[PDB]
Amino acid sequence: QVQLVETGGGLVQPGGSLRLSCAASGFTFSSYAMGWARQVPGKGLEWVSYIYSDGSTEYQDSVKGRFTISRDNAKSTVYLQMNSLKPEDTAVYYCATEGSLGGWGRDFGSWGQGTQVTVSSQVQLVETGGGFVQPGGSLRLSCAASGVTLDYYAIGWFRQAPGKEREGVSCIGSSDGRTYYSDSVKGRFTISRDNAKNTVYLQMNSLKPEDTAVYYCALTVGTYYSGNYHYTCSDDMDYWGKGTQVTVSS
Amino acid sequence: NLCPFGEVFNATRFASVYAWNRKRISNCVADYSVLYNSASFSTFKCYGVSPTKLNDLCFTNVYADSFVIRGDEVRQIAPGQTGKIADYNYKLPDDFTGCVIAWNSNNLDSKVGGNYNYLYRLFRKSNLKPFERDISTEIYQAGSTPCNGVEGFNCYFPLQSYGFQPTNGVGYQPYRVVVLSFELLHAPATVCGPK
Ligand SMILES: *[C@@H]1O[C@H](CO)[C@@H](O)[C@H](O)[C@H]1NC(C)=O
Repeated sequence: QVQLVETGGGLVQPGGSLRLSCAASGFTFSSYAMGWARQVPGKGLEWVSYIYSDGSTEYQDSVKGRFTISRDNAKSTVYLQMNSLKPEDTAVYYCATEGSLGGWGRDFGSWGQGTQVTVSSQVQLVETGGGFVQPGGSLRLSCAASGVTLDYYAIGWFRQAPGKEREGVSCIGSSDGRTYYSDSVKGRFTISRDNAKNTVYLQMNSLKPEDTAVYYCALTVGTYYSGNYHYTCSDDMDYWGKGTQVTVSS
Repeated sequence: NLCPFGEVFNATRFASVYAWNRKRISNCVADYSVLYNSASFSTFKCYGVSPTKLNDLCFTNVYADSFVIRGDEVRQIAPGQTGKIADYNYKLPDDFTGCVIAWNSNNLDSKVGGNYNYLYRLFRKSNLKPFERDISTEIYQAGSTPCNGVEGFNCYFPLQSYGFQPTNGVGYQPYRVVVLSFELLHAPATVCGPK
């Protein structure tokens, strides 16, 4: 919905000046206020400037006077001018909008990509094994996960059939491999984890024509509570794969 | 007799949003200017009051609710909002009078590999009432079949870990949130600004 694009980052010598441009889309830019913040690696995020829809501006004390913030409604853009930069300003700067119109005070609702400024001196899921299988046959789908860093996570298999909304099929937890199957697939589909790598295998047995669908493999973070690990595979999932078509026909 | 705002903002630990902590603040002098005149808070929204004049106000009591959530949901901590946080974890009333203050805490509350000790409620049969707290952990019936207390395909554990990791995008980083509610009751004020 709301998209913010930031440009102007680069390398600047001490005492130089810089201009950063932030452009917004997907919402009424004129009515909403704007803000600029900075994050130093290893330190918490801090706000540097803010500007209201009515023209009121707020500047942080340690950067007051040196920093300037302006807005142009014609291009729906905000310009941030830096003068007399110092090594303490090396950080990633982010552009933010108001989350809600109501209320009084500066708000950072949405966060953009941000741009890094310095002073000189992902999880991917791949599904394989789809295709055409005769009725009553067997198949083996494989989901390969790359870039996974979470110690504990849940991997689920979902399917979307023609004329039907996407529905869950199976779920597995990484810590113990507990297996959850849907009512319509219990006793036929067998999901397992790979002992050596982070690959999940799904064996299809006693396939039926209604099983024809696009199958996806997805991954989310697990839950820890009361010294036990719980894994949930619901509609809302952290990541989603491309999926593969499986067709059960003569 | 300063109000113990340090104990709340600089707290040794922060609570999970599903189990958000409340501290009552009363019978003290509150200096909000130290709060507003800083760079520490990403968000400082107020409803029914002006931030510039908070030290001019007198209240019977202040309630301080505090918790951790993801950044992208901080906008939901406002009157008239919807979403998993407002609906199932912490709900502000339409006529809320008070301030919501939030700041990125990735440097304090994240760990490599994920902090699973912060939870939020992912499933609930109905929305929370304003200032309601639900700490139950009953299995959620997502389908037509009764769960009988057994976790399974359509039977979900109701809480979900955020799993904050330092490499997340800023929108997915943890933010600490404190909501100060200013109670206005027909009685003498006991928490006023500096004279
Ligand atoms: C906590 O202490 C730090 C010390 O640098 C201060 O900057 C911060 O504002 C304090 N937070 C509060 C309001 O307790």
